[PDB]
Parts: sequence; structure tokens; C-alpha cells
Amino acid sequence: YLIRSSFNWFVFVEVPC
Amino acid sequence: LLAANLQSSMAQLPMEELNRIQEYLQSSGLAQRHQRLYSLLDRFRLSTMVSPDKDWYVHLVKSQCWTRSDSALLEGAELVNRIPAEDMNAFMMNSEFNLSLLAPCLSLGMSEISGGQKSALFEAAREVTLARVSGTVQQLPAVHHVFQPELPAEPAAYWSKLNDLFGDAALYQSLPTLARALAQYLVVVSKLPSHLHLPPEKEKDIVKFVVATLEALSWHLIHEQIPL
Amino acid sequence: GPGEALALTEAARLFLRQERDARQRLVCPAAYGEPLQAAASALGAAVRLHLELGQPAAAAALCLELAAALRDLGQPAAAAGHFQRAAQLQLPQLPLAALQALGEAASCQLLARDYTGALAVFTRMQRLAREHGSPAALGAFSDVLVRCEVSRVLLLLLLQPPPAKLLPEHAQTLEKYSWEAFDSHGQESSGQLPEELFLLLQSLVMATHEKDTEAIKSLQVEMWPLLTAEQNHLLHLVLQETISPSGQGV
Amino acid sequence: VSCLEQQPRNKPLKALDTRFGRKLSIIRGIVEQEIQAMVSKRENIATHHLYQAWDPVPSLGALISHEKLLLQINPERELGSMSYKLGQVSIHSVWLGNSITPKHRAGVDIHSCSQFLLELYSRWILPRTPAILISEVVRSLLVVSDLFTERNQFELMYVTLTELRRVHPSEDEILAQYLVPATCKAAAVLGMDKAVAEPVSRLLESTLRSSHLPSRVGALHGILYVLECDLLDDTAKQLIPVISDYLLSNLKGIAHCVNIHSQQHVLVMCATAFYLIENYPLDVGPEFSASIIQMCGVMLSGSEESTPSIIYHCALRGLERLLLSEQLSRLDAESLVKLSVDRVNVHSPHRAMAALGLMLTCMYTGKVIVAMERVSVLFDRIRKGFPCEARVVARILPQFLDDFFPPQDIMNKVIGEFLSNQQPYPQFMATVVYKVFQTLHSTGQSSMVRDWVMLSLSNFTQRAPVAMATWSLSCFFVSASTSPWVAAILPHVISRMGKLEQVDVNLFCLVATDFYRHQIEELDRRAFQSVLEVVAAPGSPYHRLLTCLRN
Repeated sequence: YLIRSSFNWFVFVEVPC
Repeated sequence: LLAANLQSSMAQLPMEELNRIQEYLQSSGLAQRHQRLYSLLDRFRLSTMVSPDKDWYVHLVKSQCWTRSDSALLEGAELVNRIPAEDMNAFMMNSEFNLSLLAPCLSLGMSEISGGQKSALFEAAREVTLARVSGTVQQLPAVHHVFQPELPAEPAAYWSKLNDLFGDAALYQSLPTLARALAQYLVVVSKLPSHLHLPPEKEKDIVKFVVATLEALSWHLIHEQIPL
Repeated sequence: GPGEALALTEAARLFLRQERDARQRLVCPAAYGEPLQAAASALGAAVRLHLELGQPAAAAALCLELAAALRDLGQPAAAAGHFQRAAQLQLPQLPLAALQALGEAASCQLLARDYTGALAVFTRMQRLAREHGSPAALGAFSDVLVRCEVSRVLLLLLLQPPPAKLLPEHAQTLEKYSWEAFDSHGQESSGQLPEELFLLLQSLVMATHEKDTEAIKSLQVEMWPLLTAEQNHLLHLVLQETISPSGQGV
Repeated sequence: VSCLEQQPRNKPLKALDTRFGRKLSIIRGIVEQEIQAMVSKRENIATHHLYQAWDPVPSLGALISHEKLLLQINPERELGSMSYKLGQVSIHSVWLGNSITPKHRAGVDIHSCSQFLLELYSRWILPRTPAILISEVVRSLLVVSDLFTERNQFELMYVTLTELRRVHPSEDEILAQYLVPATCKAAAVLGMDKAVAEPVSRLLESTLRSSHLPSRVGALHGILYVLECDLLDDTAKQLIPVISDYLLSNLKGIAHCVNIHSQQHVLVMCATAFYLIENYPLDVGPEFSASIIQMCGVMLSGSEESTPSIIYHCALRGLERLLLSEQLSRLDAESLVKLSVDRVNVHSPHRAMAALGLMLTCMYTGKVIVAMERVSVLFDRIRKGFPCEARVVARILPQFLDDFFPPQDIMNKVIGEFLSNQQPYPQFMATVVYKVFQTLHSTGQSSMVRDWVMLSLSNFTQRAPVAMATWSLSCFFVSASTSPWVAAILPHVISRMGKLEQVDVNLFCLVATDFYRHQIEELDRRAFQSVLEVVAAPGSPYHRLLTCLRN
């Protein structure tokens, strides 16, 4: 999936699926 | 379906339907949009048994810049700025090039011209913009009639041809995309070096294109809704 | 006292009609604003007078008249300041009048491209509307909350504040339109907004998370009938800053 | 297509021709282009295109580019306001353009018009003539004289107005506001000889006391016209003291609460003070300069509500010119540096962006650890600014680093501010790390890149999400590269910041491989695999890359 980046509220990052 | 007993789940979702769903999610690209779902489907199948040279860089830039997209255009303009000047024009003039890059390319290239240096990117993007503007004006009816929202009064000779040209999706989406690039050139053309001013042989094509773009926007209001 | 104040309102409105003739009815290129300078000095003395006479609502009326004039005459930054001076003078005694004045100040900051200033005035309004108008609001304050919600979400999608400026109120507003976890639907509506406008805002906030520009373009034409023209300008700026980011010099 | 000509009162700065002045023009030119986009009134631009700022200032001719007018536009003009203001054309421009020193605009004969109007208006205000019309005719003279082109036009106007001054009642108001600046404009073009100066000084000095605020603002534009002259000492020793007392009296009171007061009054008073400090530095009183800088600091240190945005930019852009003008005493110049840094740390992007311009001009005018307290303000503004500020601070930062520091003194900070979990914009910092490392490769200093990559590789494998750790290393190995076709891909890496598809792993493997083939001796070639092996768990990008290195 995507998840929210922790360093910026508007940035999202992928996690393995 | 995974938590239930297999003899029930194999009857609920046959292998031929699983294979149809899998192929559809790849061909539609929905597999890359919903990776958790696709992973769970391939699990259910398991439960129911280089040298970085010039030409590599050109293949890398092609993977981003020969697309249809609006997602990363300032980054895309910087990537075509590093394609060699002798490859640039043929790279931009190809059918597969993303016409949304032309305004970014003219804006980036102008920032080099205003820095006191020659821009190969600006020259290629200007020529491609003007060539595409003429290339779509050649598809308009040979005798222009006034656009009048109340009455398509000249059907066979003219308004049928405009109803085929506008509303095609493929052509209509190109016009305001090119108009964004033509406007980016026309807002700078008085600030430019003498050889980069408007060609006098292009001035009629530019007026025909501008007229056709407001006519296409008006046609879209009538047959659909508010344009983008 | 009240007769002197009345005469100053008429003497100010004389210079202000004279300014409107030169600026708006004649469109004179030589119209440097000597009557406007005289109108702003005349009302400056009259606001001092109404506040010494201890009647803030009568001083706020002068401030609204001058604020409206400066907006019509093409000076929205000066108008936004006078609308906030009217709001401050009304607020201890007339909360709805103050919300109406802050709404015009926010429109003036948007005309002046002062989007971070507009964002702060909409947050002040949404606080005051909950504080005086309440979790269901009364119908007049509810229409203010509905304006502030939609305007703040589009301003936050335009500006995208860093963690240092994502205030508790901004984070609290945005999370209604967002997902907390990988298997969350996103939150259900509290009934503040129409369901169709709420679903389109959630779709927009989600399309900006997943960088889907084709979805943002589709949602822009779909939301056009539902928004005010000011909100359609905000949503245009979100799609514009999405495709051609500011601050790169290109 | 067009708006009214401006010919400003301030000459091109010579400081900007110096070695550091040229470097300031690049960096302050980046900040100027963004202040214009964010707060310009855009009054002469029809379309949305952000970077199309121009001013109607022709070469005294074709337009002078906005780049080359950098601090030349008149301080009392609001940014991007192209409307007519009293002050459009300076006296030095009337003199230099008309070859008078003490006719056709676009085919149109404007000599015929201005000659005809002088004949009408002089006969119509000096006959028994309607008082409602006299002020409108003298407004016409004040405006139309921007077109005058022969000295006898200003002589005829000066005589006409100085007759009208003794003909018309002494209790006037609506005439005086046009009569004073029109007389001073005429007198100033006539050169302020003793035959004209004493009449004009007596009119200016007395009309500064007028109750009508436009009559004071008109007197201050009159003063701004006469101060362009090569004044005689007997006028300068008497007129300048009256202006400086009037300025110190009316600015020092209002500076804490500007929004209570008329904007054009504060803006014209600042413009007089800046022209006095620059051009009359020996003649103006010892408390002046210092006291003006203090009370302008009190305006800048106000709130978004108490100091309006147009007055904030005026006061700041004025002070910024006074420092690139060489004419400050050092205690005034150093006091302005102390005022600058406290105004970068504010809420609003445009107020902070302007205060950054002021800080930059201070630092390039001053050309040993005190520079480090300035660079940490730039890194803080990348961390706490909106994207539209932080992207601009990140574009100037590589040159500011290269101009004020040896690379070794900031290389620790550059990499730490890209790695920090408190960094909201690592994709802006990636281009800073790139421009710092590619500068070191241009200056033959390639060994320092081998060192700082390997000295920091274990901080990069400690990035919390594996997507953000595989990214960042891809930026670092692109930034470190000597191959031009690898160093070209950084925009393709930056556009993919959140992603972890098979192509994002393959790219990380390729770019880490080519550094290991072409830039990394056996002790380094082993230690690079040792730092990698700690995270080489069976499925990781680090395992996929360790196979490519170990073979």
C-alpha cells in the first residue's frame, strides 16, 4: 500500500505488498 | 475466501475467473494502483494449485517523456534539456512525445536565454509548437464560417466536419494542450533575440488556430459541460 | 455629536463618489487618488470620534463603507485591513456581523493573492462560528461553517503547510477527508456538508495524496456546479499548482 | 498592451558592478523574481504566467529589463502598480531627454498639444473665472507637464503659477495641493537659481503646515522634485533642516501603528528620507540616518495587521538600497544587519522572502564563525517555511554556501539537513547536496566526495521507511557521480520519492554499482560491503545490491 511519510503530512510513501 | 474451507472457496471463485481478474488488473494498470488486492489474488492461486551511456539515458528519459501525463512536468523538462541538441528535435517531433512538456520546455529554455546563453531546448520546443499549430490548422474546413451558438446553418459543407473534428477526444484534448505552449511562447516573443521572433509565414496559421481553440471550447460547452 | 458624525459620513461619501466617477465611471488614466486620500483622512477623524463616543458598531459601519470602496477601486489589500477593523469593533457585541466582515476580508486577501492570510481569517471565522453558533450549529452560523470548511481544505491543498505550520485545527480538519490506516475507508460525514460535495472533497484530498492528476482534472469539472466562483478559483489554483509548481523560476 | 512611462529618481547602483556585486545580482535576482510573483499588483500583465514582470522604463528607446532596474523604481510606488503617481518622470530625465540642463510620441505631435494647452490654461486662470475650474486646470498643468519638452514651457508655467499664487485667495485648499508640486516641478526643471529658489523654499516650508493632508503630500512631492537639483549652499543650509525636522516629527510618532494612518503619507515620507540619506549625507543632521533606520525597523518589527504589506515592502526595499549605496556610516550599516535577521523568522512567505533579500544584500556588502549563525537561518527557513518559500531558499543555498564558506565547514550540515526526520522537503535538499558535490568535482576536489560519501553511508541505511532509505541513497550516488549521463538523472529520482517498484530498486543498484566501479582501494571496497551487509536481509534492496557488488 501507500502510507503517510511522518516527515510531511501531504507526502505518502510505499510499503511492500 | 482464504479463511474459508478450500472446497467452498474454489466453487465461489473458479480458476478461469481468477485468471480473467488477474489479466484485467494488469492490462488496466489497476494492479499497480491496488497492490494489496493483487497480492491476495496471487496468494489464492498459490492456495489453489548495465553501463549508463548516452543511449541508456535517452531510453530512461523516453520512459517518462514519451507518455500521456501531467504529473512531473518540471522534472520532465530538465530531463529533455540533457538530451543532445542533435537528438532533441526528432525526440520532440515524434508521435509518442508528451505535448504537455512544451510549455515547461519553453519556460526552462527562456531562463537560459535570459541568463545570456543559447538554448537548444527553446529552439526545438518553439519549432515543434509552431509545426504542430500549423499541422492541426491544415485539418480545419478550407472556408471558415462564423461560429454562432444558436444555429449550425451550413450542415453538409461545414458543421458536420466541425462535429467530427471537435468531440473526437484525441484531437480536442490536443488543442488546449498546444494552446498552453503557444501562449508560453507568445508571452516571451517580444523579450527574445531577433531570430526567435514570430515567423511572418506562420501569422495566419496562428490566428486560425486561436479562433479554432475558442470555437472548440464553445463546442464543448454546448455538447458536454464547462471545459477544464 | 451624532450630527457631526453624520456630516462627516456625507463629506466622506462626497469625495468617495468623486473618486468613483474618475476611477470607475470615466476610467481616467490620470486618476491619482487625491479624493480617496481625502476620504480616508475624513473617516480617520470620524472613526476616532465614534470610538470616543463609545459606540463601536457605528465606527464599524464607516470601516465597512471604506473597505467596500477600496475593494471596488482595485485596492483589495487595503480593503482587507478595514474589513478586519470592522470585525474587531463588532465582535464583543455582534458575532454574526463580525463573521460577515471577516468573510469579506478573506475574499479581499484572495483577490490580493495573500493565500496564507486568507487561510488564517477562515480559521478565525470557523472558531468564532462554533463558539457563538453552537455539536449542530444554528442555520446562519452553519452557512458560515460550510463556507470556512470548503475554503480551508482547498487553501490547505494549495499551500501544503510543513509539520511546523500544520496547526491542530488544520490537521483536525484535513483528517476528516483522509485515511488514518491502510484498511480505513476514510471518515464518514458529520452531516456538515451535502454528501455529494463531501465525497468530491474526500476524492480530491485523496487524489492529491496518490498524485492522480487525471482524477483531479475530472473532479474539477464535476465540482464546478457545487462551488461558489471564489471556491472554483481556489480549486483552479490547486490544479494549477499541481501541474506547474510555483517557486522554481520556470 | 501598454502603461504609462516611468523615469525613476534613483541612478543605477555602482556596487552591483563589483566582483561580489555581480554575485549578489544573481542571488537577489532569484529572490526578486519570487517577491514579484507573490505580491506584485500585476497591473500591466493580463495572463497567469508567474515570471513576466516588466516596468515601463525606456532607455533614455527600448525598455530596460526588470533585472537591470533592481533597486531603481521609486520607493513610494506599490509593487506592480502602473497607475499614474505624482512623480512619474524625474527632473534628471526631463533634462537628459530634452537636452536642456541649468515632441513626437508615436507619430502624434505632442508639441502641438502641450503648446495649445499652455496658451489656453494661462489665459483662462489669469484673465472673473470659475473657482471650480481653476484647480482642475492646474491639475491638468501638473499632469500634462510630463509631456513638456522645451525650457520656455516650464518658464511660462512657473510665471503663470507664481502669478496665480498672488492672484488667488490665501485661504485656499483644493488649489494648493496642485499649485505647490506644479510650481516645484517647474522650479526644479529651471534649476533652483536664487531667482527661483527663495520663492519656492518659502512655499514648500509654509505648506508643510497645511491641515489638508493632500497639501502636505503635494509639498513632499514638491520637495522630491527640488532635491534632484544641484542646490546652492544658502538654500541647502536652510531647506534641508526644515524637511528633516518635519520627517522626524511625523514618522517617529506613527511607526508603531502605521495602519491607523494614510498609506500615501507614510510612503512619500519614507521616499524623501531615503533620497536625503543617499544624496545629502553630509548636510542632513547627525541623528538622521540612525533615527530613520530605527523607526523603519519599528515598522518592519510590526505585525501583519499594524504594518500593511505595501508599507513593509517600501520600507524594506528603501533600506536595502541605502546599504548598496555606499553612503551609510558603519554604525548605521551594522545596525541594519541587526534589524534584518529578526524579520526572516516570521509567518508570512512574502514578508520573510523580502527579509531574506535584505539579509543577502547585508552579507554580500560585508565582503569568522558569525556566517554560520546566518546559514542556520536559511536551513531553518527550508524546515519551517511553506513550499513556495522553501523551494526558493533551496535554490539560492548552493551559491550562498560556495560564497561564504570553505566546503568542509558546511558539508556536515548539508548532508544532516537532507537526512533529518525533521526535514519536510528532502526533494528540495537533494538538489543542494547535488550542487555542493558537483561543485567539488568541478574544482578537482573529488577526494572529498569519496570521503564524505563513505563517512555518512551508515546514517543513510538508518532512514526509517525502506522506500526513503533506497531513495536518498539514489540521490547521494547520483550527486557523487563523475559520469555525466548518471549525474543527469536527478530529476527522475526526485519525481519518484515515495516509490519502491522494481525499477526503483534496479536504479539504486546501478547507481551504487557505478560508484563502486569508478570512484571506490581494497580497504574502502571492503568497508562499503561491511556497512551494506548489516541491512542485507534476504528480500531487501541492500541484499539485491550486495549480490551485484560481491558477484
